[PDB]
Amino acid sequence: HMRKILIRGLPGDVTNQEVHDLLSDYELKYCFVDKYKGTAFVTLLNGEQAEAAINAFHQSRLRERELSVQLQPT
Amino acid sequence: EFPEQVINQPMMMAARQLHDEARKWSSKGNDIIAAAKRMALLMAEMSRLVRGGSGTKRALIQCAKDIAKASDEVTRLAKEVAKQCTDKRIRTNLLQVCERIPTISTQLKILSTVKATMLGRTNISDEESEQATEMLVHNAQNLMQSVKETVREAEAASIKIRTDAGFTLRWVRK
Repeated sequence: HMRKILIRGLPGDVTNQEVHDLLSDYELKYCFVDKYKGTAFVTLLNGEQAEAAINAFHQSRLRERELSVQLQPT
Repeated sequence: EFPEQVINQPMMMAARQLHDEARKWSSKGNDIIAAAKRMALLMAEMSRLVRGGSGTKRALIQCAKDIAKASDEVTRLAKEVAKQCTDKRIRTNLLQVCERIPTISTQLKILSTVKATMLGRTNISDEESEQATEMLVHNAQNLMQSVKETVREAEAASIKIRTDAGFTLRWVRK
């Protein structure tokens, strides 16, 4: 489907860099980190990138925090 | 810039109260303010984690550790400021308020551990679990209060400096 994913469960003191580092293997077109909510709104190059990102990064740990990567709720 | 109002109201309240005191200032050249802002952001994550149910165990633990890291730096810097202060009145109040920080932050790691293991449990009593959570909130309230009291007496003690050569934090209002 789309190329927008939304990440939940990020650390309290997460930085934009950390998100970009996280998905260092993809082409970020958009990236908005909500520090008060620990949720990021990334936009990838295409459908496939959003898929691989979800698959690599849903349920992984970022500094001891379990991440939930999924297609931006449409 | 935290916003109005599935968390823990009183932790978020405490998180926000610290946030507002530190957003009063620019972070540039003031690590006390940078750290304070961080703690507040990790406190907010905590009220969220405090509902978590599970998967929150590991996080809840890490988070509390993170926080203690941030306080250790508020303390460390608060001390360098106090070491530069030439006002016994102030140098005193500063040391007083920043001594408890480490302690409170340690109670916080301990309380969060009990809370973490309690998460998931079905056998644990009703009274036991809401009490675990209320000691957390209590400790969090006081940790935040302490950090914000520092920052204000750190700012006061930035006024009379022994040498402009020694340490200095930048106090510039936003």
